[PDB]
Amino acid sequence: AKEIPEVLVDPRSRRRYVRGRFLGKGGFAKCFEISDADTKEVFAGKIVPKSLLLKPHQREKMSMEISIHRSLAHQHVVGFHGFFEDNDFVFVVLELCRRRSLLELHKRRKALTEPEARYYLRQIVLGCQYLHRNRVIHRDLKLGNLFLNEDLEVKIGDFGLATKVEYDGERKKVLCGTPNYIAPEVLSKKGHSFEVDVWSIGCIMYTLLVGKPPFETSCLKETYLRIKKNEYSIPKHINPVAASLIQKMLQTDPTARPTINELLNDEFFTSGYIPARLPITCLTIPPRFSIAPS
Ligand SMILES: COc1cc(C(=O)NC2CCN(C)CC2)ccc1Nc1ncc2c(n1)N(C1CCCC1)CC(F)(F)C(=O)N2C
Ligand SMILES: [Zn+2]
Repeated sequence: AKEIPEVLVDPRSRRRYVRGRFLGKGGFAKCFEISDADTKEVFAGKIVPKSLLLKPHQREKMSMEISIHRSLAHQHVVGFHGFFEDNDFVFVVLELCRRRSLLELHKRRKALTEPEARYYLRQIVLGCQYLHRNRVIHRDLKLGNLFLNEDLEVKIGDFGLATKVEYDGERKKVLCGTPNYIAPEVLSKKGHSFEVDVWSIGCIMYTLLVGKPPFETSCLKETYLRIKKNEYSIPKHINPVAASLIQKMLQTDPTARPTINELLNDEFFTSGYIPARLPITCLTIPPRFSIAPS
């Protein structure tokens, strides 16, 4: 039958974890609230069964996710706190992001107010900067991969398609899997690089402001065509300041998009209100950002 242990023991560090509430199925994995029985400290447990890792291929991707994620630590990247295995499962101990992800927030709120976007996008961009500085391309940035903590801060996660750039000006040919906001130079298949993540962010931005993905069609393959044909509309009701930024990020030619270190310098940010923090109410009710209470 092959079920998951009630206590998850790491024989290496002698840390023991108590399998808490079930959070969901993040792909090949099942995810649980897990607490260290010593410090009582609470984490998210990514538990993936080895039965689904039978092929060395599926297996190397898991190892790469780990290898990459463990090397990273930044305010806007999901805290990676450890990993281990028994005979049947792989356990990964990650930062518990209690306010879920921008996906759930998007599904409750749809389109966001401009400062909220600015707020989030800034954080997305920063984490991503950290990644690119470390020669890491996420390659699968989407609302579901942008996790929110207690303070509504963005924590980039799931490095399942992440990759290290091993030398200057490398062009990665293969992408093993299918992202949401997948870049046109991936499908054009003459290589791809960092500018893929920028593209993704272009689509994230659009989505946050418009309330829907920029391409989203019935067919997946349908959606794939208009990506490489560059075919999307920006609604009238969207401010030009924002729309320009989006247009700059959603260019088919990768080398036209801004680098990650360029973005926060865009008019959209530099001449717009970026909140210092968000109210919790922002998960349900659009904030107006008043200047004084009553
Ligand atoms: C208490 O907090 C949560 C609550 C719920 C929550 O309320 N879930 C409800 C969903 C609907 N069911 C019916 C009830 C629980 C969901 C997620 C939480 N938190 C969380 N933190 C971190 C991660 C994460 N989640 N990821 C998500 C992806 C999808 C399934 C977990 C998986 C992950 F792999 F651990 C990961 O990498 N990260 C970065
Ligand atoms: Zn593959």
